Amino acid sequence: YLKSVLRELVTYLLFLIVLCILTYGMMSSNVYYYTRMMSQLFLDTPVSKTEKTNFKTLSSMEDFWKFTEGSLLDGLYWKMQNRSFIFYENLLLGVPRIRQLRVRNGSCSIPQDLRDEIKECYDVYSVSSEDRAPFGPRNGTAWIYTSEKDLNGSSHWGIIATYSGAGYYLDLSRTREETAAQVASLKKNVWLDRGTRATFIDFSVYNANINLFCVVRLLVEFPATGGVIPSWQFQPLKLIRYVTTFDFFLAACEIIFCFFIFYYVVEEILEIRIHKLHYFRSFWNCLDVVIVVLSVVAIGINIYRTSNVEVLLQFLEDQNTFPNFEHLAYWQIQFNNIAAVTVFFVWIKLFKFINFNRTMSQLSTTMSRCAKDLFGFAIMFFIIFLAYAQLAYLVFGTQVDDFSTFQECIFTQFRIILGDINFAEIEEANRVLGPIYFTTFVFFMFFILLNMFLAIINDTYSEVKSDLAQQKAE
Amino acid sequence: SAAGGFSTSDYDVGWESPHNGSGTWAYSAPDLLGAWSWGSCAVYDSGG
Repeated sequence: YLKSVLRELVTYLLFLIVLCILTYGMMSSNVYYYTRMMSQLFLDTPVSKTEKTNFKTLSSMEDFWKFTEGSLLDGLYWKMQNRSFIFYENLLLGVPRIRQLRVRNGSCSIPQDLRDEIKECYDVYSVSSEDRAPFGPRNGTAWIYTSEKDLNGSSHWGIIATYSGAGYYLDLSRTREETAAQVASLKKNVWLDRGTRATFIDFSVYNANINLFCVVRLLVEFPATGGVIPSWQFQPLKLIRYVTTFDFFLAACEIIFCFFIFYYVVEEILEIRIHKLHYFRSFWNCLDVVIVVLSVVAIGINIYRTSNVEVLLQFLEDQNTFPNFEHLAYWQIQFNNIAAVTVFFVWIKLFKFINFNRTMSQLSTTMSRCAKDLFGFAIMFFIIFLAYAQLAYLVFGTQVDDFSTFQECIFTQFRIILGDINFAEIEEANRVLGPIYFTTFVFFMFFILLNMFLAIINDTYSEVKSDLAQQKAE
Repeated sequence: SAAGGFSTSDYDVGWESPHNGSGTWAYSAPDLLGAWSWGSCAVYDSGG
């Protein structure tokens, strides 16, 4: 009991600091200024002049023109002070792609009794019940009655709107003039007709002010029985590999972290081979192995994620006129997992209390004595601090230019505490009783009044120590 | 930001116009000894 409690305790502490450093490094969270604003600019906008037909509450099933020629039209032609400018914070990228899942004839069998009324509506997702003929008016493939299974896309398996591997879809040009013309053609005709169950679209962004990539997916699940459900899944992904003098420190911390994980994995195998095995009913050997297993992950994920992201970002120019550039959806499928896995063990790892009792929090909440003592000091320190302020304001009021207004003497004295004295005109304004002020203020503020605070802290620590020792030795 | 792939082709007086033979402004391939100035935007080398 003289080595371990002094060995893996220290090792775990250093492990804690090491992980918290690159937790800070990872903790960018620029989304609140780069994904919240991006989402508001793309999901908080009025389709009409002023109404409730926004992205929050979809307009209507027959509002194809009212919806596509709206905030969506403000994504291909974002005109501000065909264009990419909404709030001077984001730009365009890739090529737009909208999927119109039309549930055409095949919803239910049509008997000879009452098929003449209705037999083809927007039913649940299926294969032989989806779009099989023109979903309304379409001369050719405007309402394309083809299954896009070979489109290199995986179904989202949506709960509110079931997602399949097939469905009518089309892309837009490098601008919105052609996109608007196609939308108008499909509105005069019928492609997103009443049989359409849900509409899906995916998009990317550049946002050159804060260099990153944005992946956004928009889904409007207009139920056949009425209404429409909005869904917006938007998330960023950046690549900052090596340009700075701080990210190299993060890389070094990651290397140190990998060495620590190697140390803990080369240490755990011996506890099962040499030490008696199949003994995990301790709840402590349980965390030791699961933490290591999770830590092995996100190491072979981060490298793979970085490599894949770099490879994908390399080909970011050939998509100006390319047909489809919405293949990055596979990337986020990993990026969020590493965003989740990293927080599925950083708590778990910090959830280790073998070194000190968990239920002994009675000495971390009875420290209110320290808080009470710290309050009977602020009312014994501000009395002396305000008397000096008054004296300075009365003696040096008219001359110094710093002890001019009472609200300024306070800040001047605080700056004096921070070692920002001037003393060029404090003494000039009054040869005697002026330096006396400064000397006594320094002697009573740094020697006799500062140290009572440290004494209070010292006594709080000693009392906590003594109480804990008495409790644990009773 | 907006970095890319460093050019490596040959050019002429003014810029790119290889007409007859070797360009007047050759690439002068980097040596493997002496590089890595470590500027601000990226880590550079002795090629150019």
